[PDB]
Formats: sequence, structure tokens, C-alpha cells
Amino acid sequence: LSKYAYFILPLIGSVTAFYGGLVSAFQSDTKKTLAYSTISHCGFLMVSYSTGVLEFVILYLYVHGFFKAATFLCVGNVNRFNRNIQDFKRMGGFYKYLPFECLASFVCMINLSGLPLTLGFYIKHLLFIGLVESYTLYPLIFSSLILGAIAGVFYSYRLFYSIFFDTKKGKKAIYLQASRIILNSKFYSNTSLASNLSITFLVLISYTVILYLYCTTLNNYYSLSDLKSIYINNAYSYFYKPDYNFLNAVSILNWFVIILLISVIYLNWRWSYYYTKSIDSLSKFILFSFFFFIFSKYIL
Amino acid sequence: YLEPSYFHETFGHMSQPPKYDLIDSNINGVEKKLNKQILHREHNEHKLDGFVSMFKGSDVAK
Amino acid sequence: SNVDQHELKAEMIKELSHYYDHHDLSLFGKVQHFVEHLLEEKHHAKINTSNFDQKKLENFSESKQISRTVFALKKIKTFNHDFFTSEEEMILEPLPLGILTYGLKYAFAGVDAALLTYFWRNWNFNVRTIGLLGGLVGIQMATLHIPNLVNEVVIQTPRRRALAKKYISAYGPQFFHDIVNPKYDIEHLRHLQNKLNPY
Amino acid sequence: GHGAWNENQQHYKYSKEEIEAYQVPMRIKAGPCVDTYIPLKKCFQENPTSFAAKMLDGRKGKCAKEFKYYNTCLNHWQTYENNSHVTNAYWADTSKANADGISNTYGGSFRKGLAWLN
Amino acid sequence: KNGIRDVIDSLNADAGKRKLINLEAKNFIERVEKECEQRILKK
Amino acid sequence: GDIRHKFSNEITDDDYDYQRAMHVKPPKEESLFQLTNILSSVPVFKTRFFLDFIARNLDTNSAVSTSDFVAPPRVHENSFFVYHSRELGNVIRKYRSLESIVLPGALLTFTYPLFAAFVAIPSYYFMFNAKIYEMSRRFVVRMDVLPHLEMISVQRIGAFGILYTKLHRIQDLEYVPFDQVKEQENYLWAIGGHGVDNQLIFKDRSTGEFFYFERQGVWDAKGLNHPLLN
Amino acid sequence: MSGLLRNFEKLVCQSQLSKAGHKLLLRSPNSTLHPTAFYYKRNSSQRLANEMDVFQLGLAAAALTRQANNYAQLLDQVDKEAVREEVQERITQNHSDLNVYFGE
Ligand SMILES: CCCCCCCCCCCCCCCCCC(=O)OC[C@H](COP(=O)([O-])OCC[N+](C)(C)C)OC(=O)CCCCCCCCCCCCCCCCC
Ligand SMILES: CCCCCCCCCCCCCCCCCC(=O)OC[C@H](COP(=O)([O-])OCC[N+](C)(C)C)OC(=O)CCCCCCCCCCCCCCCCC
Ligand SMILES: CCCCCCCCCCCCCCCCCC(=O)OC[C@H](COP(=O)([O-])OCC[N+](C)(C)C)OC(=O)CCCCCCCCCCCCCCCCC
Ligand SMILES: CCCCCCCCCCCCCCCCCC(=O)OC[C@H](COP(=O)([O-])OCC[N+](C)(C)C)OC(=O)CCCCCCCCCCCCCCCCC
Ligand SMILES: CCCCCCCCCCCCCCCCCC(=O)OC[C@H](COP(=O)([O-])OCC[N+](C)(C)C)OC(=O)CCCCCCCCCCCCCCCCC
Ligand SMILES: CCCCCCCCCCCCCCCCCC(=O)OC[C@H](COP(=O)(O)OCCN)OC(=O)CCCCCCCCCCCCCCCCC
Ligand SMILES: CCCCCCCCCCCCCCCC(=O)OC[C@H](COP(=O)(O)O)OC(=O)CCCCCCCCCCCCCCC
Repeated sequence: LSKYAYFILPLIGSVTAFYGGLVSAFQSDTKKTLAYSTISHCGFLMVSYSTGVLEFVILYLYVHGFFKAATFLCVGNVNRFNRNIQDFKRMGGFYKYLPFECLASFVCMINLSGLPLTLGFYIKHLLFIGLVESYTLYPLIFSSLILGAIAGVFYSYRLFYSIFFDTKKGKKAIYLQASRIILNSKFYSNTSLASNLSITFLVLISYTVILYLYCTTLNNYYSLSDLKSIYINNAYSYFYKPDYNFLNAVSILNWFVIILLISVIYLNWRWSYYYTKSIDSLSKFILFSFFFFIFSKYIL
Repeated sequence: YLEPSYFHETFGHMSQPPKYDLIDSNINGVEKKLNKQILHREHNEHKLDGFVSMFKGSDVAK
Repeated sequence: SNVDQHELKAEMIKELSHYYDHHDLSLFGKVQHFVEHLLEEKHHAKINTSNFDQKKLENFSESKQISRTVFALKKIKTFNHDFFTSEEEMILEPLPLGILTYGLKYAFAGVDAALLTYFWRNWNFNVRTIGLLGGLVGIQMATLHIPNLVNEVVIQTPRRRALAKKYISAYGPQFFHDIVNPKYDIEHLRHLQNKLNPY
Repeated sequence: GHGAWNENQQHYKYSKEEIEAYQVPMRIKAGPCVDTYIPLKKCFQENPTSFAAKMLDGRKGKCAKEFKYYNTCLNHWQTYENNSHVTNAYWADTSKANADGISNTYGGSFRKGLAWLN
Repeated sequence: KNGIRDVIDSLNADAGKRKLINLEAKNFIERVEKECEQRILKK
Repeated sequence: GDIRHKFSNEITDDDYDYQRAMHVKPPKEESLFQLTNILSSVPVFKTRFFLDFIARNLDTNSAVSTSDFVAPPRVHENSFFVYHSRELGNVIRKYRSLESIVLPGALLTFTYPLFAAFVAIPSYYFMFNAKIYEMSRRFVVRMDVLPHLEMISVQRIGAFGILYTKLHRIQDLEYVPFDQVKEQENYLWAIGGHGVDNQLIFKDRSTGEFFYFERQGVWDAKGLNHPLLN
Repeated sequence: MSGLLRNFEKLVCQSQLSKAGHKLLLRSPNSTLHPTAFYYKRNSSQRLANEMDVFQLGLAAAALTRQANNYAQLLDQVDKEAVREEVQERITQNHSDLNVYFGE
């Protein structure tokens, strides 16, 4: 029953989402990147509450909290290995030195940054399903939301690639101190076994709890407990029986994310021995994608 | 696998692999022909009935 | 006397198909849809069933009787959906396809796409390559049916025969023979009720 | 049988005390499918099942008879809430819809995106 | 008449408009059925 | 330096063998399910049918280069070649050839060709045009010199992979330092200029057209030392 | 290079290319190896000598002379006068252009 809430929650939420997403994408420090991503996700939470589906807000909160915590733990292990240097401009080729962190970070980041075919895609999908359109500043709100949503890909890719699979940029000591043959042992590791087990169990339990909440809320049979609110938003109508208009509208954002993924993957910023072969691989991928789509849809 | 919604809304509905039952092969001849025609008519009528029922039932909830 | 329901439904279908039976197709999709509608099966509003009278029940050998009972159960399910329970409905439906079938189909699609990509990139188009592509596509299409046939002939068939035996014991062969006969009243079939269904 | 999409198998309308007993979330109580929802909830209570089973079972297993009525009611409720049955018809053929106006109120303002010029 | 009054009025108007759209769709389907019946009879 | 042998329960190379998938080490032994082992064991592949299929139906040795010196066919009966592009030229050709298959195919297959075009337009203008297309337009596939005209014939890849040759007077060629163009076309050189040489850019003063030469391109010593070009 | 169910008998082996003086000529689409029509300016805002070189003027003059000779052959082998007027007009234009170019 608050006019001020109605006007302020969506605008500030979307502005914060866009700002945090872009700053996180352009960030170079791991903890700063996670902090700005947290700001962006809090903006998205504000916008979800503005839409007014408390179930969607709770789902977004759970997903963000679990995967943000897991990613924070992974980057903490990375920083400890790198001797308290949190900037990944001095991090490179850490995949071999921190094998568990690399894969755990991959999973956690793909879930955190809303990406297709991941547990974290549905939260953004539901937010866009519930977004209201009667606002006066709807153009700015929607544009900021789209930019913030797409911004996830850049920061996730930069963090993961620069930390792990980029060229070795760190000090020679970091690698040499750990590459000594004397250290080769069944006990060898640059992290803690307890830390690895804690991260693994956190990821497993987060997956299970998120699935339980998704079944409770998003299933055909609604089995969530009473929320003690008498305001019904009608947003579930576009989740149960979406129309062609909305179904095709979502495709715009899906393809925007696809193009951005292609850019961050196939775009060359430095000379390499694999420049021509990279362009050739891009051509092969495009042509194969076209033919595969043709066969799947028409020729079977 | 279980949630192809992203694929449907990003690439469209692809050709579905064949799925049918061979119950109709039990009968043969004019019996089979007439029953097949009746079933086809029933299916079309069922689709139309669903459409008209959805359109009409807007006022069911008072 | 009263307006015929089948004729009214046929007119309404002709009028309203554009809404509930129309999708968005590309140019190739529209051409294919045009070809299908040309080589379609017309929606016969009225079927003349006064020429085929019947066959005597005694003629069948108690196995064709069970098969005809399976067909009668399918017809009952098609006309009224409340006759059978969930398990019986699952038995009567085609067995849903599985990961094996889907992966086989998409692996076929992938190999075909790779072959076309190779042919275009190397400009390797000729009679032999085109024939190879056609033959491979045909073999894949033929094979895609094999999983469904195997399912229907191995799993569903014995289950359907057992269900038919159960329902024959419940009702009687003549009860389902009448239903198999096309002269059976479709309205009575719609309003029919199942003894074995608790509902 | 032959009941409307909102009525349940038994054609029984539950009272306020019964709703409070089989407490229904406000999300469902707001809509018209309380009569079809309550039997489904009672069946689930009588035969509790895991969330994994609920997700992986497409027919709701034991509670299929009640879920059929509930699903039909849910489809009608959501379709009438979002007016999708008219929006889809206009999307399929705007010109014919205007020719025989399904709903002039929506037709006068409908404008399909230029990108979707099939 | 200020504050959330405007939002409440807009929501009420939108709900009324959606109900009107549903009613118009129902009227259209009834009209189509009647026209089809009359065409069948007049033959 | 290694002390793993001092303990009976310490890890072993037999325990580390599973990392050979993710770690590059020279081969030690062949598993029963390796492609090499399968081919060498199964007698089916030893059949002359399969052997002849391998020999014929695959990339031919004729197209394989046989020397470090290449003399491509002369463009003109009196001309002599100077520069030629080997790999980036073929890659650009194959990329631009997609406009003859994907584009008509997209038009005839996609449900919403307008949506495809609306997505492609901004994609072309950002991260694609400067990435590949402008570099290809300015790319020099081949360069020969006609002495009677005192001209240079330059071959270029056009739309849909079409190859066209143009003549430029040697008197109209100038060297453009990379410093004069880096700021003007930072994005082009940022994302797409890696293949071509930055410090060997030339342009035709009369027509104002640039010439990009592949870094992994073959030059002819005789062509470079010809008095016309010196 | 690469093919499936194909024979590359007609392909040029790389051995010939590696060899020198192999006597191979390249025919490629959209190839313009003759500069005729490059420097043919029908209207000049200034003297052609100021803007163009002797090489360019000679190319233009040779092209115009060849075209004029061909049109003269057309005049010789054509009979109808009405159709011949167009040929004569084209020849006159070519002659005027040739005169100005050769004077320059
Ligand atoms: C091999 C390594 C490289 C691979 C990289 C990825 C390549 C991606 C190329 C994309 C090209 C553009 C899109 C055209 C294809 C669209 C496919 C689609 O939408 O189907 C969704 C479909 C939609 O199916 P549906 O809509 O009929 O219903 C699915 C739901 N059930 C099952 C209940 C009916 O979802 C799938 O099931 C996908 C296939 C899952 C099983 C695949 C097993 C492996 C098959 C061989 C490998 C294939 C690799 C290629 C990529 C496969 C991706 C699934
Ligand atoms: C030395 C001991 C160390 C500690 C060991 C503890 C082991 C714990 C192992 C399970 C943890 C992870 C559970 C899955 C993640 C949560 C899933 C979820 O959201 O719930 C969904 C489900 C809820 O049920 P459901 O989701 O299947 O649906 C229920 C269906 N209806 C509603 C119809 C009834 O919960 C679980 O599956 C979690 C397990 C049940 C709860 C167990 C609590 C009691 C624990 C007893 C052991 C106590 C040991 C004490 C040791 C003391 C040492 C000092
Ligand atoms: C508002 C207005 C909107 C307008 C939107 C316009 C959208 C449509 C744009 C149309 C683009 C047309 C492109 C023409 C391409 C050729 C151009 C050209 O000259 O290049 C010659 C080029 C180069 O010619 P060349 O002479 O240099 O050499 C010959 C070829 N090589 C190089 C190999 C020796 O040749 C080709 O690329 C030939 C292509 C032939 C096939 C073309 C059609 C392929 C697609 C068929 C339909 C889709 C698949 C269907 C499958 C069905 C299976 C059952
Ligand atoms: C009409 C004028 C000419 C238009 C030319 C077409 C656009 C330019 C060339 C595009 C080539 C790339 C086609 C990829 C097709 C992939 C499968 C598919 O979804 O096709 C059907 C769909 C469209 O078919 P549809 O319209 O039937 O789909 C239903 C509608 N949607 C999807 C919106 C719900 O393809 C596309 O959406 C293509 C969008 C344009 C892409 C423009 C270039 C950016 C991508 C770079 C190339 C690599 C992309 C790889 C993608 C892999 C999978 C994510
Ligand atoms: C005009 C059409 C309507 C849409 C309007 C909007 C146009 C598109 C705007 C995209 C802005 C993206 C900003 C990303 C910033 C990332 C910063 C970062 O992390 O560093 C760079 C990181 C790389 O980080 P790195 O660490 O690997 O290296 C950095 C190297 N330096 C510092 C030298 C630059 O990512 C990128 O480089 C990719 C971003 C550049 C390419 C952008 C391509 C845009 C394609 C738009 C497609 C539109 C599809 C059509 C539909 C759109 C609307 C629905
Ligand atoms: C009388 C005898 C008659 C005999 C008749 C039968 C003969 C045998 C027919 C089947 C076997 C054909 C011959 C085996 C080799 C086939 C090779 C092929 O299909 O092309 C590979 C091609 C490589 O790239 P390309 O640009 O063509 O480079 C040329 C290199 N020479 O690939 C590409 O272009 C790249 C495509 C992929 C792009 C990225 C996606 C990666 C995944 C692709 C997987 C494709 C394989 C199938 C798996 C699908 C599921 C993943
Ligand atoms: C409304 C248009 C919608 C899109 C239409 C796409 C048409 C594609 C076919 C183009 C054929 C002619 C090309 C001419 C080239 C030339 O010499 O182009 C020369 C022109 C003119 O020169 P300048 O503009 O540099 O001065 O350059 C241009 O930039 C204008 C034309 C741009 C054509 C771009 C074609 C590629 C599009 C790629 C889309 C994104 C990638 C898609 C996946 C691979």
C-alpha cells in the first residue's frame, strides 16, 4: 500500500543491477568483482520484490546466496595460493596448481551468472516474467535490467579464464615454489582437503535445496506454505500459460547472451599462432550450427 | 533433457522422432478403414471442442 | 430434424482452424505445409457405414478376438477419456521415447551436419556424394522408427493383451465386438461408464 | 461428470471452515480452483511423496485422478487471467481477427513486433 | 485521492479491461457457433 | 630429489596414469580400446577394400606442398609474382563463402528472417565488421607486377568469396606508418589486425585504398629485388 | 585438396608450382589486367595535361582509336542510313576525344 515503494523499488533495483553488473564485468580484482556482482544481484532482488512474487524473490535469494558463497570460497583459496594478491592480472595458469578450485569455480560461476542450461537461469527468467510494465520509467528500468542481466557473462568469463587458463602472469616464485619435484607426493595439494570437502558438500546441499524450492513453487501442484499476503500479482499466468508474444520476447535476451558468449570466446585481442585457425574454427562452428539446425528441424 | 524450454524459445520446436502405437493394425479391411476415418473425425472434433470450450468457459467462475 | 452435430463441427473447424491449428513457418515450412495439405486426408464429416454390416463373432479364433478387444479399448479411450485409469491409459498410449532414441536422432543430425559442412568447405559436391547423403539420410530415417516398433512389439503388446483379457473377462467378447463394429453409437460410447474404474 | 472446469469429481464445494482445516495458500485461494485443489492436497497428505518424485512423475502417480481436474482448472484459470486464448489467435492471424473481431478492446491496441513478420 | 489511489485505480481498470476482453471472446465464439448453425440449416 | 620410493604406500606413476587425459605426457603403453590398437588388431581394417578406401577417399598428396619455394601461375603472360597469401587467404575465402549458403538458407529456413537480420545488424557493426570484414576487404590475396604497364595487380576477396583483381600504378604507391592509422582505426587493429602486418602497410594515393599483407605470407626474393620495385 | 568419393586427376600438382618456368597461366573471375577506361575522362574541369600523365593519355588515346576504327568498320559493313547516323555520331565523339587527348 506504498506509492513510494511502487515507484522506488523497481527504479533503484534496476539501476543498481545495471551498475553492479557492468562494474563487476570491468573489474580486475576477484573480491571486488564478487562484491559488485553482489550489488547487481541485490538490485535484481529489489526488482523481483517490485514484481511482487515472494516465491520468486525467495528462489533468487537462495540461488544467489549459495553460489555467491561457493564462488567466494573458491577465490579465497586462489588468493591464499597467490599470496594475498587478489588481482588476477598476476594470476595465470592456476588450473594445474588448483585443480579442484578450477572445476568448482566453473560450476559455481555458471550457476551464479545466469546462463542457459543452469540452475541460475530460472531466477532471471522468473524476474523477467514478473516485471511490471505500468511504470513511467519503464524504458530505463527495462534497459538497465537487460544490461545487468547480460553483464554476468563477462565477469564470469573474465574471472574464470584470467585466474586459471590465461598465460602465466604471476611472479616466478609462486609457480617455482610449488613445482619442486620433492613435493610430489600422495599428499601434495595447494589447498586443504577439509576446504575441498566443505566446498563440495556446500555445492551438493545448495543444489538439493534449490531443487526442493523449485519443486515447491514452480511445480504444477503448488505446495508452498502460506505467505500471509493477500496481494496476487498474476505473474504466474506467464509461467503456466505463456503466449507467443512473451515466448518470442524472451528469445531476444537469449540470443543477446549467445552473441556475447561468442564474442568472449572467439574474439582475439592479442596476436597468437592460432589466429587463422581460430577464425577457421569460428567459420566451421557457424556452418555446422546452421546445418545441424536444418537437419534437426526439417530433415530429421 | 527434462526442461527443453530454453531450446524451444531460443531455436524453435524441432522435428519430433516418431511416436505411435500399432493398435490399428489389429483390424483389417473396410472395418479398419471406417474405424480409422471415425477416429480421425473424432480427433478433429476433439481439438475444436477444446478450443470452443476454452473460449466459452470464461464466465464459469462467478 | 435438429442441426447435425457433425456438420456443425465440420463448419466450425473450417471457420476456426486458422486460430488453433496455425503455427509460424518459414518459406520452406510453408511450402511443405502446402504439400501436406494437398496430399492430406479430407475431414469427412459423415461416413457411410451402411455397406459393411458385420462379421460373425464365432468366425474369430479367440486371438483375433483379443486383438479386436484391444482396438475396442483404444476406441473407448479415444471417445471418452474418463473410462480408463492412469495405468491403463499409459498401457494404451505409445510408450514414450527415451534417451537412446533422442541421442541416436541427434547423433544422426550431427554426422549429417558435419558431412554437409565438409562438402561445402571443400566444394566436394558430385553425384556420388549426393547419393551417399541421400542414402545415409534414408537409412537414418528408417532406423529412427526401429525403437518405437521394438517398444510396441515387445513391451506394450503383452501388456495390452493382458488388459484385453482382463476386460473380456469383465464384460464379454460381444460387448467389445459391438464397439469394434463401426455402427456403434459414438454418443453412447462417449457416455459409457467403466465397471472396473472405481470412479 | 460433464461438470465445468472449476468443479471437482464429487461436485462438492468446500466451506470456509474446511478450507481453513485443509489450509490452502492464499495464492490458490485467490483463484477459482479451490474445489479442485483441495482433493489433490488431501490425496498428497494421505500419500506423501518426495519432491524428487513429484518433479520426475509426469502424472503425479497416485494422485492422478484429482490432478486431472486440478490441471484442467489451472489451465483455464491462467488462460483467462492472461487472456492468452485471444492473444494467440490475434498473433496467428491479426487480419482475420480484425475482420471478425474476437475482442475489439484488445484488437485496437495489438501491434505485433516488426521482427516477428512471419 | 492521492498516493496509492492511482495505482489501485489503474489495476482495477486493467482487471476490468481483461474481463471485458474475455467476455468479448465468449461473445465471438457464440456468434461463430450461431452463424455456422444457420449456414448448416440454410442448405 | 624425489623420495616417493622411500615409502610403500606412496603414490605411483601407475596411479597418475589417469591424468594423461588432462596432462600431456609421452605415450607409455597402448590400451585395448585405443584407436591405434583397435585398427591394428581387428582384421576387418586389413581388408584391401578398407585400405583402398583410405588411400582414395581423403585429402590428396597432390595438394600437399613439396618445397619451400612456390611459383604460382602467372596472372599475365608478362607479369611476375611478388607476394602471395597461404592460409589467411583461404580462411577469409571460406568465411566469406558462408554468405552464399547461410544467408539464402537463413532466409528460406528461419521463421523470422527480420529477427535474424535485426540481430545480425548490430552484431556486424560491433565485433564483426572490424573483426573480420574490413580486414578481408583490405587483405591482399596475391600481388604481381606487370612491367610493361609498370603496374601492380592485386587480388582481393569480395562478397560471397568472389575473387577480383585490380591494377595500381607503382608511382601511386606509398608507405603509411602505423602511427598515422593506429588512433584512427584502433578497434580494427585491436580485434582484427593481428593476422596482417602492422608495419608493412601500403596505400594507393590516387584511390586511397590500403594493402594488408599476411604475416605468414610468402615473398619472392627476385620480385622484391626487381628494379621496378626498388 | 580434400574430397570424398572424388578423384583429383585434373588438379595441378604442387610439384609443377615448386618448379620454375612451368608455363602456367591463371584465369580468375573479375580480372582486369588492362588499364583501358581507367583514365578516360569525358569531361575535364581543367586541362588534361595538368591532371593526367602521358601514360594515361596514351592509354585513353589507344582505346579511343581502336573503338573509332571498329565503328568505321561498322560504317563500311552497314547499309541502312538511319542506323548509320548513330554510328557516325559515336565516331565523331570518339574522334573529338582522340584529338583533344592527342593534342595534350
Ligand atoms: C560434440 C562436442 C561439440 C558440441 C558443442 C555444442 C554444439 C551445439 C550446436 C547448436 C546448433 C544450433 C541449434 C540446433 C540444434 C537444436 C537442438 C534442440 O533444440 O534440441 C533440444 C531438445 C528438445 O527436445 P523436444 O522439444 O523434442 O523435447 C525434449 C523433452 N522430452 C525428452 C521429454 C521429449 O532437447 C533435447 O532432448 C536435446 C538432445 C538431448 C540428448 C542428446 C544426446 C547426445 C546426442 C549427440 C550429441 C549432439 C551434440 C550437438 C548438440 C546437442 C544439443 C542438444
Ligand atoms: C558425525 C556426524 C556428522 C554429521 C552428519 C550429518 C549427516 C547429514 C546428511 C544429510 C545432509 C543433507 C540433506 C540434504 C539437503 C537438504 C534437503 C532438503 O531441503 O530437505 C528435503 C527433505 C524433506 O523431505 P522431502 O523433500 O523428501 O519431502 C517430504 C514430503 N512431505 C512433505 C510430503 C512429507 O529433507 C531431507 O531429505 C533431509 C534429510 C531429512 C532430515 C534429517 C534430520 C535429522 C538428522 C538425523 C541425524 C542426526 C545426526 C547427529 C550427529 C551429531 C554429531 C555431533
Ligand atoms: C527489405 C528487403 C529484405 C531483403 C533481404 C534479402 C535476403 C536474401 C538475400 C539473398 C542472397 C543471395 C546470395 C547469392 C549467393 C551467390 C552469389 C554469387 O555470385 O556467388 C558465387 C559463388 C562464387 O562463384 P565463383 O565463380 O567465384 O566460383 C564458383 C564456386 N567455387 C568458388 C567453389 C569455385 O559461388 C557460390 O557460392 C555458389 C552457391 C550455390 C548455391 C547457392 C544457394 C545455397 C542455399 C540453397 C537454399 C538453402 C538450403 C536448402 C537445402 C534443401 C535440402 C532439401
Ligand atoms: C532476411 C535477411 C537475411 C538474414 C540472414 C540471417 C542472419 C545472418 C546469418 C545468421 C547465421 C547463424 C545462424 C545460426 C542458427 C542456429 C540455430 C537457430 O537457432 O536457427 C533458428 C533461429 C531462427 O529460426 P526461427 O525464427 O524459426 O526460430 C524461432 C524464433 N525464435 C528463435 C526467436 C524463438 O536462428 C536465429 O535465431 C539466428 C539469429 C541471427 C543470428 C545473426 C548472427 C549472430 C550469430 C553468429 C553466428 C553463429 C551463431 C551460432 C548459434 C548457435 C546456437 C546458439
Ligand atoms: C544496437 C542494437 C541494439 C542493442 C544495443 C546495445 C548494443 C550492444 C552493447 C553490448 C555492450 C557489452 C559491454 C560488455 C563489456 C565487457 C567489458 C569486459 O569485461 O572486458 C572485455 C571482455 C574481455 O575481457 P578480457 O580480460 O578477455 O580482455 C580485455 C582486453 N582489453 C582490456 C584490451 C579490452 O569481453 C569482451 O571483450 C567482449 C565485449 C566486446 C564485444 C561486444 C560485442 C557486442 C555485440 C552485441 C550483439 C547484439 C545482438 C542483438 C540484440 C541486442 C539487444 C537485445
Ligand atoms: C563404395 C563405398 C561407399 C562408401 C560410402 C560410405 C563412406 C563413409 C561415409 C561416412 C564417413 C565419411 C568420411 C570420414 C571423415 C568425415 C570428415 C567430415 O565429416 O568433415 C570433417 C570436418 C573437418 O573440417 P573441414 O573444414 O572440412 O577441414 C577439412 C580437413 N580435411 O568437420 C567440420 O567441418 C567441423 C564440423 C564440426 C564443427 C564444430 C562442432 C563439433 C562437433 C561435430 C561432431 C560431428 C561428428 C558427429 C558427432 C555428432 C554429435 C557431436
Ligand atoms: C537490412 C540488411 C540486413 C542484413 C543483410 C545481410 C546481407 C549479407 C550479404 C551481403 C552481400 C554484400 C556484401 C558486400 C561487401 C562489401 O564489399 O561491402 C562494402 C561496403 C561499402 O564500403 P564501406 O561501407 O566500407 O565504405 O561496406 C559496408 O560496410 C556496407 C555493406 C555491409 C555488408 C556486410 C555483409 C556481412 C554481414 C554479416 C552479418 C553478421 C554476421 C552473420 C554471421 C556470419
